Amino acid sequence: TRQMILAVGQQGPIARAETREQVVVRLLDMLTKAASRGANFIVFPELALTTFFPRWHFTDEAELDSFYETEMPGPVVRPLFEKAAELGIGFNLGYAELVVEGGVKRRFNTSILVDKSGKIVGKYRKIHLPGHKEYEAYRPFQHLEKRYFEPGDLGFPVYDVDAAKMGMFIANDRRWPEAWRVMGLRGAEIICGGYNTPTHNPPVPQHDHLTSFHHLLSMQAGSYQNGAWSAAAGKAGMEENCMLLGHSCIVAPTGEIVALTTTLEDEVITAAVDLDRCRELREHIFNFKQHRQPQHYGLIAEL
Amino acid sequence: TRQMILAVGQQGPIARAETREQVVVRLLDMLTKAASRGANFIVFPELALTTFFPRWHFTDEAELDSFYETEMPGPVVRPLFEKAAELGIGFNLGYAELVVEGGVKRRFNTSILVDKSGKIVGKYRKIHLPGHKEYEAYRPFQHLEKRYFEPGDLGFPVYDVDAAKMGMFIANDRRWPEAWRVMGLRGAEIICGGYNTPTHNPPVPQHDHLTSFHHLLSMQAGSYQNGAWSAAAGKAGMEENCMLLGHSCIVAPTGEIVALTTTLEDEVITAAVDLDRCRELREHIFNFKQHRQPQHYGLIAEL
Amino acid sequence: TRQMILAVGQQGPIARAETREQVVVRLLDMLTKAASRGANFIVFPELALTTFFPRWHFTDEAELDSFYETEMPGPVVRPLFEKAAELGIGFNLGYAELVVEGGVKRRFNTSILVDKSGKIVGKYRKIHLPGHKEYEAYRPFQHLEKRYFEPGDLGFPVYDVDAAKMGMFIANDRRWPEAWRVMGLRGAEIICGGYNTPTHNPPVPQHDHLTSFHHLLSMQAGSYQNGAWSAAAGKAGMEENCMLLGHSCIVAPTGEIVALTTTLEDEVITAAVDLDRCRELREHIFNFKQHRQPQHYGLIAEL
Amino acid sequence: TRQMILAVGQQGPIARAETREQVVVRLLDMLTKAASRGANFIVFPELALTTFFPRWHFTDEAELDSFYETEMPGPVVRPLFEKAAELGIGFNLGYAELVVEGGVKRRFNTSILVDKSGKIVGKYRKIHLPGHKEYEAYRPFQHLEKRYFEPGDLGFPVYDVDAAKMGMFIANDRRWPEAWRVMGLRGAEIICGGYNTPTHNPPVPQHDHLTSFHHLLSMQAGSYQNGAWSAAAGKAGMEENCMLLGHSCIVAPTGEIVALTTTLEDEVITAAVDLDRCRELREHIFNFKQHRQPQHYGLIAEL
Ligand SMILES: CSCC[C@@H](NC(N)=O)C(=O)O
Ligand SMILES: CSCC[C@@H](NC(N)=O)C(=O)O
Ligand SMILES: CSCC[C@@H](NC(N)=O)C(=O)O
Ligand SMILES: CSCC[C@@H](NC(N)=O)C(=O)O
Repeated sequence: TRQMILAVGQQGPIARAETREQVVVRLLDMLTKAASRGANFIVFPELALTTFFPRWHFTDEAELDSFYETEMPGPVVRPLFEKAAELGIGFNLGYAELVVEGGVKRRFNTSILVDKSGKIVGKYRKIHLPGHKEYEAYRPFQHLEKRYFEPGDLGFPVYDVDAAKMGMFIANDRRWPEAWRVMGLRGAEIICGGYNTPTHNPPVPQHDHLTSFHHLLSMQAGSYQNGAWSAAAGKAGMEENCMLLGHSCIVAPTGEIVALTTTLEDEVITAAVDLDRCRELREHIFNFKQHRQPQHYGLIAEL
Repeated sequence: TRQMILAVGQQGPIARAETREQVVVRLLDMLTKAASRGANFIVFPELALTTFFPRWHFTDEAELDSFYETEMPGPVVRPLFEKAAELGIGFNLGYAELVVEGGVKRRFNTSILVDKSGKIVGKYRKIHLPGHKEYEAYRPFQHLEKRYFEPGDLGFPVYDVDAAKMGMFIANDRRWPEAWRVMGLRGAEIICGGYNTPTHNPPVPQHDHLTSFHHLLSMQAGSYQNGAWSAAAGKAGMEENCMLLGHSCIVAPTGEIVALTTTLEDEVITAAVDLDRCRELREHIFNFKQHRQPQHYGLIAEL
Repeated sequence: TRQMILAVGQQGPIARAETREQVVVRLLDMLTKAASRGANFIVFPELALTTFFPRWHFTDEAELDSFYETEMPGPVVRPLFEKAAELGIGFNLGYAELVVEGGVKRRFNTSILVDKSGKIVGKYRKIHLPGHKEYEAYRPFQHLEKRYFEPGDLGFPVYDVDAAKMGMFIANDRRWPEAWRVMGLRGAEIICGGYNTPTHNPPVPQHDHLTSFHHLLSMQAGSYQNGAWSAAAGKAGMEENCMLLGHSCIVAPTGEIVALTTTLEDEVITAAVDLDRCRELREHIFNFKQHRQPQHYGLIAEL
Repeated sequence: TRQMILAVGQQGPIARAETREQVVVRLLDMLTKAASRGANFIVFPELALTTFFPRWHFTDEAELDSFYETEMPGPVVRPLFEKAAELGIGFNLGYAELVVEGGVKRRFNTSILVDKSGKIVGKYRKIHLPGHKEYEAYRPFQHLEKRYFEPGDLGFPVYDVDAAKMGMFIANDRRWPEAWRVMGLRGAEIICGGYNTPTHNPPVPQHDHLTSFHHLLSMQAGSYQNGAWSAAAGKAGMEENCMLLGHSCIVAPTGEIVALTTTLEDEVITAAVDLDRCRELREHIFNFKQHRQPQHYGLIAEL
């Protein structure tokens, strides 16, 4: 009947000193709890293996490199893949990727989709890098993603994951209608990803109290307008003196929030997903082929 | 100047036999009340001069033509333009446009922007036509816009209206991120329009209770993601046996609803608008030039 | 750790001709699915064994009586209690109760709490009966609850159900702050019930589009202000030509909706419940003993 | 008359050294702007004449006393009353009240209603005092209202203000259903007040991101369940190193937010108010006399 149970594994803070081994234990616990509640897939946060290091300015490259993965999975993360296969629960894992190509140390904010067999089905590299590239003194904490990562080079792909068409977004990406639309046009039935969203907005502090609103607004609108189920897993709580947004969620193709976290700690939420529900939108009010007039959208793709 | 007061003139039902003269009296009343409350611009509904005729299956061309405007403004509508100039309040008026080219009739669902001097400074023709194409017997009311109108041929332009950059959308258009984005890329500071949205949708009645939700979600998301003020003027109430959605609104560039109607009759709402507020989004989180990666949005413009 | 998994079993329509045996099959299916997802308790709708008969005017007492239960459980409903005990999942069941006392045929809109052992722990009889008492011609459908039931005679009790303090409300009750507050003062940790809420409001049709809003507003506010988890199970869909509201939900003590249904059919939703979370409100902003000034609330209890 | 235009005058921060003369200039500006937009009544914040001093632990009584009013109005505040009478616009003003009885000082967190003739027609003293009673070292700022004020002794009265029945609440009061209900039972058509709500709460920081949610939820629910129009005027912005909540609002008797502020500075919002709108709730779903069962609400009034 094209049904499944989707889960989101929200993470509480990860300390700068907290080891990957310790984080994996936490991820394994949520994956196991999710499976016990019938979930067939669980979405984890953006950069879920470390503290959100872009908040600091690094002068030592070796120290910066320590936060990146040079292989996926390595011996430390391996246990998560083995448990996923064992319990038949796939997952979306976010991490910092370091790959040397043509003499260049390429750094990406990455996420991978692993199926219920523990196999990596697809990868995505964050295209919309927020923040800044140089240290900015007026900020109480930095957001140097433009400095520590380069824009993704895989576009916005949609993969077949256990008979479900899934697309990935990473944090800031969720706020751009273009990311959602490209994946919607590729037939995505589920669009998921994670995020590290501070509740304080240094550039525009007058928007601080709207942090939850803007995050949920983006998820609801993206789902509705593309007739896609969506899920966002945040890493929340007070991490290294910076409060991060919670409200991890699962959203229906109608834009209705069907599951929402209420704590700022490791938390699992689940929701029954019917892939055919996408038709209520994609065959009617949002029947792309019948209603879209692309000859008028050219400006969106102009360089 | 960067400050102004925006108004929305929601309309109650317009009967099939209600004359344009009677409708103009109603529009004049709202425009006058809005100006008395400081407004310098008022947004009126889609097809604001007649009942929403696309709900019927027409068999007589003369009858169909009777609901269109062959000139703008004609002697009957002219008074609205004269009062707008007198009180210094521009407006957005929706109407059915009938044009004859070399003996060939062209039909559009149209809206025009009139400045505080009563001069027409811009036009837009509905690009996203919703509904079905043929008569469907099971429906309590039809929605045959695809038969009675041709998709707009003016694209999604943005016009200068009394020191404000304004873009127009018409009803269904508000649900498409592409419409909003094109105008956002053209620098729109205010994106406005009207709508006739039945609270019942024959093919997907399971979404009926979400009518307000979907309407407001579309306005809030469009405003936020484009850092634009927006306004939607609905024609609400029980019109010719079909209940139409109210909840006309004015929205800030943050996606915050700053004004909302609560009746289903002619109703004026206003809100103070600071055109520089758009910068809170467009120079920061949604600084297009600095964050967008159009090279990866090509699919959106593919025919 | 005072934790559990709460479920809501929303019902789709129940036809006037649909038998209790058929309804029980549907209830058993949801209870089983809920248990498979880890739930320890499931909330069912108000009058969950029959169609919402108050919508019709009855002239035959025998016909009216057919919709009431004279024993709970009887041989037909028995299977549900046996399965609850088997799988270790308690439930809240709503039904029409007919009891003869002192020569009077007493009729109540009732709900019972059954623990994970299949034992009836407590009963509640609807105190706030909405609608009217006499046939009213202007209505497209009636709501004769005042005619078919008498106000409950058990007050608003709170019972110990498997180590959780649970209070019950029935439909309309959820809109009255008094119902919530009495149970809050009695220490309720979970307040639950069901409802049959038409999306059309005959007395005030201008509120039709606010049906979901008012229902969710009532649940969120009640939970927040009493620091109680809550759950509302609706019977939704087109039942005997009357559309009933869906949006069954589970709400945290903060008023946050943690689970929401998206269909208008039989649907199970679940949420992890931590009873100690109530303390975040009841020991702080809503620390009753420290902040309430009952000497000023007398008017609320005046007859 | 049953029609009027209600306004809310949100205040930006008031510095510790900012004089009442300077504050009155700011209040006069908003009152004048509101009247120019047709308003006949404007709601100002709680303790609208000074910085929110309860955030400090005082050690000098003279210093504490300096933040209170010993007369209302004194020569410095009188101009506001004179302008209100001149322009025909009443107001709700919050202030700290110091009364001396037989040499004994009485302190209240107070608000008064002034009609369009500039006459004081009603007073209310905050009954629900939030916060803590002793100095708590870990807090970045205190909230010692329980020490600086005595619970109000006037109950929750409802006054006639220019043909409108108005009731007052002060800040925290808006979160208690009892406050709203008493005024609802007294026939209030408009329930209004102001607030100083930090977006950070030291003892329960996990609710910080819900500050707007909880504030609006309280206003919407109170209005709906009592069929009353309501208005909340906040003093927002970064005041003495503490960020205060904005989102000042005007709400319809249906719980619908009809106007909302979007800045954290002095800001005026207005909305058309029809006093007969209250009937949509109070003569139907919330027809108190016909539906309430006070005999079962006794616990709410128990001391
Ligand atoms: C600096 S923009 C706001 C924060 C951003 N966070 C991430 N990780 O992308 C986000 O869009 O969620
Ligand atoms: C038939 S689709 C839903 C109704 C549509 N109305 C108009 N007028 O475009 C709208 O998008 O608002
Ligand atoms: C007639 S009042 C609106 C409908 C009412 N329904 C029930 N069952 O109580 C409710 O309050 O949900
Ligand atoms: C300390 S409780 C939260 C803050 C409180 N503020 C005031 N001024 O009452 C309020 O209820 O808005």
